[PDB]
Parts: sequence; structure tokens; C-alpha cells
Amino acid sequence: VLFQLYKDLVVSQVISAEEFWANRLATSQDIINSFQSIRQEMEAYTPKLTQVLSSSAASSTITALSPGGALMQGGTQQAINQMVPNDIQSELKHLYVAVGELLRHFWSCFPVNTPFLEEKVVKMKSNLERFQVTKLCPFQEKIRRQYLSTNLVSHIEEMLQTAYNKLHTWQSRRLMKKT
Amino acid sequence: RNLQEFLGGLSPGVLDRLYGHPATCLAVFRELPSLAKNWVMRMLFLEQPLPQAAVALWVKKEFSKAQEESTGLLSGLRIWHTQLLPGGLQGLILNPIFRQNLRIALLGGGKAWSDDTSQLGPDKHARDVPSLDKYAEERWEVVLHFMVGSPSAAVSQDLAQLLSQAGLMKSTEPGEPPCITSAGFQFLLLDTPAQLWYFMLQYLQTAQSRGMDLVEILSFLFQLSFSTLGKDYSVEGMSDSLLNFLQHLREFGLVFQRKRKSRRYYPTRLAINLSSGFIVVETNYRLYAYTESELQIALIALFSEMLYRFPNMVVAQVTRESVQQAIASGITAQQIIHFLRTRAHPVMLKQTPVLPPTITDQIRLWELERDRLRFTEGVLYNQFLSQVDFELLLAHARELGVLVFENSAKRLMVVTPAGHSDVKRFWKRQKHSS
Amino acid sequence: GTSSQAEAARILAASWPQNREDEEKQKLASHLFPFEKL
Amino acid sequence: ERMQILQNFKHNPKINTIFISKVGDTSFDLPEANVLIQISSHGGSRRQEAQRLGRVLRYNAFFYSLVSQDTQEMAYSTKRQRFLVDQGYSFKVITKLAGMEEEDLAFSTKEEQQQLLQKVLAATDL
Amino acid sequence: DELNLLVIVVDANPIWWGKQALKESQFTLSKCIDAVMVLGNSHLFMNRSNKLAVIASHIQESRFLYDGKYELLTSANEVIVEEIKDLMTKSDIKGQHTETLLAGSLAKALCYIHRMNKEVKDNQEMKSRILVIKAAEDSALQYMNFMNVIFAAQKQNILIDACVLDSDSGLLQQACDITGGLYLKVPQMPSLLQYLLWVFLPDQDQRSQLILPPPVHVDYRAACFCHRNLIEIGYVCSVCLSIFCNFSPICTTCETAF
DNA sequence: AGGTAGTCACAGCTGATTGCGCTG
Ligand SMILES: [Zn+2]
Ligand SMILES: [Zn+2]
Repeated sequence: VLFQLYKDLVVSQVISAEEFWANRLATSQDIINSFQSIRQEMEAYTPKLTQVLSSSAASSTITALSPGGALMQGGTQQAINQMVPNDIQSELKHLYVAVGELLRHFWSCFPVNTPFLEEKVVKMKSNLERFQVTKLCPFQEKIRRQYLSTNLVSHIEEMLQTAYNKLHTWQSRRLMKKT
Repeated sequence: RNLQEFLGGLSPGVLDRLYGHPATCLAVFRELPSLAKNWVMRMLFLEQPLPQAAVALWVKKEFSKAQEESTGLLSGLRIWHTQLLPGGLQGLILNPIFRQNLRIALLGGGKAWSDDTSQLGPDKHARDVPSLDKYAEERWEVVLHFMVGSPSAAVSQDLAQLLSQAGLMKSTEPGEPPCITSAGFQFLLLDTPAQLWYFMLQYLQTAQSRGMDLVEILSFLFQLSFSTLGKDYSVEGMSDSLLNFLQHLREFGLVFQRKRKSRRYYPTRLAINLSSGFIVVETNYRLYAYTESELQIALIALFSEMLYRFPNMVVAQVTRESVQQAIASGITAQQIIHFLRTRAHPVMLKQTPVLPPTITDQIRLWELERDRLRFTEGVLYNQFLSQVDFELLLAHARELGVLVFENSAKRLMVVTPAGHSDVKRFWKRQKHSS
Repeated sequence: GTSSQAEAARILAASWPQNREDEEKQKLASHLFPFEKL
Repeated sequence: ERMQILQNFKHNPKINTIFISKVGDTSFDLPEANVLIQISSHGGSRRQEAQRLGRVLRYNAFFYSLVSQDTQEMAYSTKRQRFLVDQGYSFKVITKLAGMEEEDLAFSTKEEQQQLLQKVLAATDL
Repeated sequence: DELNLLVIVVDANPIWWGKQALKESQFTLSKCIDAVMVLGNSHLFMNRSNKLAVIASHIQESRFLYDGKYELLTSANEVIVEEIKDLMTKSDIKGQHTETLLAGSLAKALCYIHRMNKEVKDNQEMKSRILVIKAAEDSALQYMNFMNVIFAAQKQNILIDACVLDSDSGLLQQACDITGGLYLKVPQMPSLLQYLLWVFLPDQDQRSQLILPPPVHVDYRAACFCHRNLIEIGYVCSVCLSIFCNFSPICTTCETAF
């Protein structure tokens, strides 16, 4: 796995060999008006029998509560244990491991307290972008070709977007501190 | 027999007529199993039938047995009926009469179960709840004493005939009082609500001899079951047969009524408990009863030896001889254990086993002593020259169902005396045809 | 012997208090001893 | 020998069961024990049964009494427990032992059982 | 001997129901009260031994609410209607407090269950559950009391079921998850009675047999001591375990211990 | 036809005999 990870990051020009082992080692009085109105409305209140439920409402509720309904959804990842074959699942696991390691390096670099780390974080972001372009885009193309219904790439996209937003916010703070 | 067993044996017309009264529907619904009640409540507001598969998918796979039992019981009680859904499907929908009356009982609608109580104003001779309970106890004790035959308790002739029809007491010779049978002892050993229910079921079965409507009697009984204790109800609005049934209930102690012409009647705790602790048991085979009436003392003495009789306490010892005598009288050990557990003192209820296991096990073992030897009269055949001849005769005996015991190793068989002639004729004919 | 084991087990295991208790079972933890709970 | 047997009965995991013949029917220095299995005690000695029970108490523990059905030992056991039931003890009746046929026990077949009659009748102390 | 106790907590916040009436929607407080009464009547119908309690949660305080129809049901419904009328008609807005006192209602429900359990005879076990219908928004100021109530309910093995109408409540989700209850959000308000009868009517033993909706995504966001707001990441003390949104050189709670 | 002193089993104790061990 480590050798496979090394090839996918160094041979594919995602990261340099030097950097690879370096890391390894409410409203106005209208509310009172509404309260008065509801108090007056409920002052003359009587129990009801027909209006409590209707045949249409009960049928709709049973349809919702029947299997395959909104609340009782029956699909819910039917055969993901066998969907998207394990050959792709192994590749997805490898991508998850690579993303986890790169983000671990990024979050270990954070917070940036010295000017040396500033270049290191930029290099880490460049490595993340190169890894994304190298692996995720062909992975997304393969998924679209196979038309997989699962949004496997979505979590990786969310993690990358969170890291990029954090870095952009930190850069914006750094620029404002120098103003 | 419980209520559901009797209801399931009635014709569909009687069941349909019963559901026309809201009180009957509530009793039937409460008699249902736990799973059936949820299905009834879910389908209470449905105007369309549901697929059978959809209903079957509500319960998990492991509990499918309970689902099948509940569905079968509902079908037998005719609460819902099969509907031919278009497209070859089968739909289940509640009975419209039963559903309407159940909703009326729950939500509301129509007129009250009783006519009124304020028309005649307050009762001039109203009693209290403890007084009503004492009256019910006195009536039930009088009935059970009349079962024994003491001259102090004198009841109506028809009440005695009802016991005669129930088989508890048989009048072999006219003029002399009937003698209680073993079934009478077993009935006495039963608890009071079960005794009342058995008596009412016998009354329902034999009502056809008196020409009384079963549906009306059942509806009135169910209405009495849900009646509020200590509250009077209107006699008016009932048929003449219902008046006679109410008088019989008053004789039974279920209903209190000052006069036959009175327009008020007070349901008692027996009537409320009709639809549905003073004995201390010790590990040293001793019984302590906090009772004073002769009835409980006699019932406990039926299967135990009395030692002391305090004004408010009875000290008794359960011995082997007393239990054996009670079993010889016809009372089984299970009935004794049930009676002890039902009458158990509230203190004994604290232990997870209400009755200590040693006493119950000892009583059960004492019951098994009597039936150690099993007796079956019969005729023994041991003159079989060949195994093949024995096999044919044994097969013929098993076909006739007159076999008692078989021994293939020693070619020995035992047959009932009634089938002995048939077996002899079959054996003789085989030799003649040879 | 093969049959001797079966005959002895049948005689011993079900002599007096089994020809009736088993019939009742067919027709129908705190106080249980440790060997009866295993 | 008795002293050394009783001494090695307690502080030894290899051996943890001993047999006593009317010797422990008094107050001795027997170590703490949990299980007592009495077979063929005296006739109706409530004192002996109470003493034997006292060697166990010190469900932490449990003591068994083995009797033979349809024999005088039944009446002896019945009449020798009336002291303990007065003390408050309840004697549960055990008719079947769970897993009796699960494992192998002695006298499995009828041959050795009927051979045991020869040796048990061989006393002939006349 | 199976005694089931069903304490129903009704969110009777006047402001939310007033806004609902202003919206002129098909669902009002009257229909909700009718559905609650019908559910209680069904619960009493299921068995003789079943016991019912209805508690109305209001801004001022918590109010114990409890002709062809059943006699006991008639009296129960009349008492419920009288109590809800007395609560709503005499409910005068005096103060800026708007959040519903849900925690106090649950505490009163737990106290009532504790009282009922002792009065239950020793031969019977009283299984108790609490059903809550949520109308107004969740209250963050009551986080600690709500958590204490959840823990007390879990200690006594009391189910807490939430029936959210409009806005989800994280506290109710946590209560349902911890106590083993069911959390359900009603999509169509007029179907409230049918939802209650289909889902919350069966007991926990009956819930085992029946197939029920899976638990919803329960959140576990904590409440900051100095802000009382939902937070994702916060500073937690090591001595008193108090949670803070920002770092402080001296813990405020540890000041108590000298 | 009924009841109390021998008697057997199993244990205890104390009172003598009587039989094996007793130095780097
Ligand atoms: Zn803070
Ligand atoms: Zn602190």
C-alpha cells in the first residue's frame, strides 16, 4: 500500500520525492395582537369528531409510513456492499488514505506561527491540487461512465473544499493583519 | 373457556348483531391480543381496504407467528372481512358496523348507554359502595352454601335447576336435594371472577331453552361490565326478557335492586369484574388466612389441615394426607396452586415467585403419587406362531383403533375388550380363507 | 455394549418422576441451581 | 494423616474435595467450604444434619442431600429436615440433573450395575 | 399485570399557535388538543391497567390537564377541555419570556411517574413512557436542566418520545436517543392523530414487533457556558468539564473552588 | 396384641503395651 501510495504521489508528479520522505521521517405589538386573537378563538372551543381525521389524510399517512415511503424509505443504499465493485472500492480507500495523510500534514502545519510554514502550506495546497487533478478527475470520469448512484466523491470534495476555505480565510486574515 | 372462544363459535349473524352496540365493541376490542389492537386502531379511520401483503409487512419476520395468530383471531371474530380488490388483489377492511360503533364509543355520538338518572331525582334508599360490596359477598356466599346444601341458604328453584343443568349437582331422586359432583368441587376451587364467567357462559348457552335473545343478554352484560361503581342506572328501556335476566342477576348478587318494581339498579364490583389477598404461605407448609367467613375456611380446609381458628386469622398446615384427600375428591394440584396464588397475601407478592417453589413442587409431586399405577383393561394375545401373522393382526388392530399396547420383540399385543370380538372375528376369517 | 448403554440410560433417566412429568410438558433463575441453569 | 489431609484440602487447587465418615459430625477446624454432599447419614438425627449444614455456612454456598426413592432414606430425610425448616431453610426437591447424559459417568451399563449387587451383598456379617 | 403509563406533554405556547392561526392553516391548537385527547382515549381503550396523564407546557408554568361515549373517557375529556380553557383564557403575557418551559414539564412528568410507581402494587410493574409534541422553537437557556431530566429519565428507564410539528429540536433528539424513544417529524400536520396512533400508540414491547421509522440524525452540539449557544468546537475545562467558546486564562467555574 | 433392654454400626476418649529409630 505504501509503495502504491509512493508511486501515485511521486511518479505521477503529485509531490516531490524530497517532500514525501520529509514528512514520513420577535415582531412588534402584532405578536400581542395574535396572542389576543388566539386567546379569543380558543375561548369558545369544543371537541370535534369528524374533523380530527379524514380518509385521505389516513391513506396519505399510511402511504408515507408504508415501506418505500418518505419516512419508511426502502432503498437506502440497497447493495452498496456489492455495488461499485471492490476494485474501485480499493482505489477509493487508497484515495481516502492519501487525502487523510495530506490533510493530516496540512493540519499539523496549521496554525502558522512562523514565516517558514507559510511556504510549506502553499506547497501542501499545490500537492493537494495536483493529487486532485491526477486522481479524482479520472475517478469522477470513471464513475460517470459507470453511472454509479452513490456520491462517493462528494465527501472528498467536501474535505478539499473545507481545507481550501480554511486556507483562504487564514490568508485573508494574514493580509488584513498587515494593513 | 374465555369470551373469545364463545364468540368465535357463534354464527356470523349473531356477531354482526352484537357489534351494533358500542359496549360490545369495546369489550371485544379489549379482549383482542396486543398486536390486534394496534391493527384495529390503525384501520379505524380507513375507508379503503389494505393489501394483505402490506399488513403482513408491518411486523418483523421473527414475530410472524404472533401476526398470524392475531390475523386468524380477527378473521374468526369477523372484525374485518376479506374484500376482492380489483386486479386480483385481496383487501382487508374493518366491519362497517363494528367500526362505526367503536368510533361512537370512543369519539362520541348517538344517545347514552343508559336512558337517564336525573329524571327520578336522587334515590330515596340509596346505599354505599361498601354496603354494595357486602351485599354482593353475602349473595355469593349464600349461592355457594346452597351448592353445599346447608338449610340456612334457600334460593329459587330455577337457580337450583341451573346448577342441575350445569352438571355440578345432580337430582337422582325427586324431593331430596341434589348432591354435588366432583365438577362442583373443582368449580368451588376456582376464583370468583372465573366462577362468575363460567356461570354466565352456562346461562348464555342454556338461554335458548328459556327463549331469550343471546345478543341482547350479551349486550346488557357488556354494558354492566363498563358501568361505574356506585352509580345507579335506568331499568326503563329494556324488554321483558331483559327484566327477567336482570332479576336473575339480582338473585346472583351482580346487581342490587330494592324492589322488582324499582326503576333503579346498582351494578356491583362483581358485575364490573365479570368481563375480566389474605392467604400467607410459608416454607414450613403452613397457611395463614386473614379471613372470617365460613366459605374461605371451608375452601382452604378442602386441601389442608386446620390447626387454629383465631377471630381474624386461620392457621392451617398443608400436609401430604390433606392434599391426597383433596385430589381424591377431584381437585387437581394445578387448581390448588392457582387458588393459593390468586388469594395470596399482598406481602407474598413482593417475591418474584408469589408462591415459594418448594411448596408448589411438593404439591405437584403429591398429585403424581395417586396416578403412579396406570390401569387399562384389555385382552392379551400371546399365541402367535409366526411374526408375519402377528404383523397383519397388529395392523388390523391399529386400523380398528382398539390397540392398547404392542411388543414386536416378544410378539405380544393388548387390545380393548370392545374390540376383542372384532379382532377374534378377523383372526378366525384369515384362517378360514387359508 | 451399544444397546446396553441405551437400555440403562432409558431405565435410569426416566424411572419414576419422568413418565408423568414429561407427559404434562407434552400436554402443556434465582431458585434454580447452577447445574440447572447450564 | 487426617490433619495433613485437612491442611492440604484448603490451600491446594489440585485437590478440592474430601470424604468424611461421621468424623465431621462435631465442631472441628475444617476450612471454609461451599458444597456439601451427604449420602447415607444416620437415621433421624436432626442434630447431625444441622451440624453438617453448619460446616458450610461461615447463594454463596449450597449443600445437597442424596436419598434413594421408595426406601427408608426418604422418611429419614423428611424427618431430619424439620429442624432446618424450623430454622427457616427450604429444601428444594431436585428430580433430574441437567446434562446427566451429556458426559460419561460410572455404572453406565447394566453389567457393572448387576455386578455391584454381588459385592454389596458380599458383606454377610452373620 | 402489565400497567402502561403514558404521560403526554403538549407544547401549548400561545405565540406559536397564534401565529399558526394568523397563517389561517388547516391545523390549529383545537385540532391538536383533539388528537391528543383521542390518543389518550385509545391508550385507555387498549387495557384496563393503562394510566393516562396530560401535561400542558406553557410560558407561565406547567398545567396538569388530567352521549354514546365511554363514561370514564367523557369525564377525562371534559376535565382536559376545562383545564386547557382555564390555562389559555387566563394566560396573560406579562414579561418578555417567550420560550416554552419544556424542561419543567418533563420534570413534573418524571415526578408524577415516580409518585405513580410507588402507588403501584408490588405484583405489577408500571412501565412508563413520556410523549412530547413540539410546536415552538427549542430553548437553549434550559440545556443543563433538560440534560438532567434526560439522565433522570434514563436512570428510571422511562421512554421519551418526541413528535415535532414544525421546527426540529436537538434536545428532543438527544432525549429520544438516550432514553431509547422515537423521534418523528410530522410532514402533514392534519395527520397528527394518525401518526400518533400508528407510531407512538404501541408500547416498547409492541414496538419490537412492529416495523417503525429509523432514528433521525441526532445532533450532539453542546451549549457554551458563557453564551448558551450551539457550538461545534469549544474549549472544555479539565477540572470541572465546563465548556467555553473561547480560551480564558482563568476558568470561571473553577473560581468557586478556592 | 404391645413395649423395653440387648445389639450393631461408627465415632470418641483415656489407659497401658510394644516396636522402630537413636548425633559428624
Ligand atoms: Zn464561551
Ligand atoms: Zn474549570
